[PDB]
This record gives sequence, C-alpha cells and structure tokens, in this order.
Amino acid sequence: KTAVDSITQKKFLCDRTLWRIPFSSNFMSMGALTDLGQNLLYANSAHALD
Amino acid sequence: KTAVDSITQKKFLCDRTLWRIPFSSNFMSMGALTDLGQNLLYANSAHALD
Amino acid sequence: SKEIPTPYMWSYQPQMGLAAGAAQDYSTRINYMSAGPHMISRVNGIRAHRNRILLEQAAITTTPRNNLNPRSWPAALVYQESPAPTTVVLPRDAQAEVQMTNSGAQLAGGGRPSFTPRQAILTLQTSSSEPRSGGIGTLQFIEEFVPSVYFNPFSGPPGHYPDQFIPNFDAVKDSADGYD
Repeated sequence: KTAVDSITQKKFLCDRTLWRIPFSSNFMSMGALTDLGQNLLYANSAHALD
Repeated sequence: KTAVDSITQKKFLCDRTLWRIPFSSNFMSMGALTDLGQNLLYANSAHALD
Repeated sequence: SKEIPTPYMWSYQPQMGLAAGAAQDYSTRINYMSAGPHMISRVNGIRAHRNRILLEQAAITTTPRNNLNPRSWPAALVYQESPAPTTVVLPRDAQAEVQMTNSGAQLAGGGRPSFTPRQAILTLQTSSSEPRSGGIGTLQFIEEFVPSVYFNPFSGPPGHYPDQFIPNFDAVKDSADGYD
C-alpha cells in the first residue's frame, strides 16, 4: 500500500546465437541457393554493399 | 521393534485430466467417429440417458 | 388392411444421409368410425387411389435397386455437383516484372500493366478429385424413398419380409442392432 511511483524497464538477452538475416525475398529458407541468390545470376549485375 | 498396530490407507491423485469414457464398443479409439456413433440404434432413434 | 394398406413412410437421417426406417402413415389417417357404407366406401376408394399414386410415383422417381435403403449409394447414382470450370485471368506477367525490377524500376500498386501486352488466362477444374459416394442428400431422399405401399404384409416367407423398414436393422449383418 506504500508502493513508490515506478517505471518499467524491458530488455532481452539472447546468448549463443548469430543474428541471421537471410538473403531471401520472403525471409524464409526454401533452399540453400536462395531465390535472390539466383536472381543475381540472372541479372548479371555487380552491386556494392553499404 | 516397538511399532504400533496399523492400517493401510490407499488412494490416488490424478491431476490435470478428464475421466474419459469413450462411446465405443471396445473402449478403444479406432477412429473419431466411433462404431457406436454409427450404430443404427443410436443413429435412427431417440433414446433417453440417465 | 391387406388389400388397401397404409403406406410405410420413410424416416430420413440427415447425418448418415440414409433412411432411418419406415413406419406406417398413422398420422395422416382419416377417421370413418362414425361413417356409414355411403361414406366408408368412398374413403376406402381414396385410400386405394392414394396407393395407386404412390406406386406410380415410385415407378417414375425411385431408382431401381435390389436392397431397399442401401447403406452405400454408388457415385454414379448420387447427384453430384458438376460446375463450370473456373476461368482465372492472371493479373501480372511474372517474368516481365522481374526484368523491370532488375533494371531498377520500383513497381507498386495494382492491359493491367502499361509495360506488358501479355495476358495469361488459366482454366481450372472446379469439381472434386473423386466422385462422392455413400449417402444421398435431402433432395435425393425425396426422389427415392417414396412411401412403400406394402400389399399383403408379412405373408411371404421370412427373409423376404422387409427388415429395412426397421430402424435397427443392419443389412450387412442381418441382425437388429443393440445398445453395445
């Protein structure tokens, strides 16, 4: 009944893992050779990553 | 060696569950639509249950 | 009673899609216990003119079958939905939009594109993969299962007696069902 005015702190810890961002058009794993990794063979274009 | 005269109290506890009584002719799950639900006594007529 | 019987009207079961069993039309009977021969003879000619209609309605509408009320109607004898094939006009050209997007154009929204004259049309089968068999619907229970006018009842050797009027009788067991 004598509780203080409070704020809620929220966070997470996610150990042991790598933040996997897949190079797929729907972020799913439909195969090892993804559809955007095959789109860039079909496009035959070189791109610079930033 | 100075133990008293005793009686045994037996019981059980079975939490979290429902006492199911299946409406099957051998109490076994041979299908979701049981053989007594397809029984023409219980299919073609109306019966009281007590 | 034997010459001009009361028709066995069939009970439907909407779940199994079969007839439950036929009992006589006790609930549409007409009471001439206070009539005389000038009117009992006129009502018995209406009981018999009705039974001529039901034999005529069954000869028109009922499928000719050996076992009365079978337990699995064949797929050729069940009314089945046969719709028209669905014609799908496909909205977008797939390989003409992967060349605009690889060239650097951002496509958004939605011939239907201004950059493609191609138009694909797909025609698909609407009906089922396999024809349905096993149980007739309400409208085919009306066409078949016209109420049975059973002349001279239960006089032919047993085994010829209609046991499929009884709502407990399995045809493929030849026995009345019980509580278990």
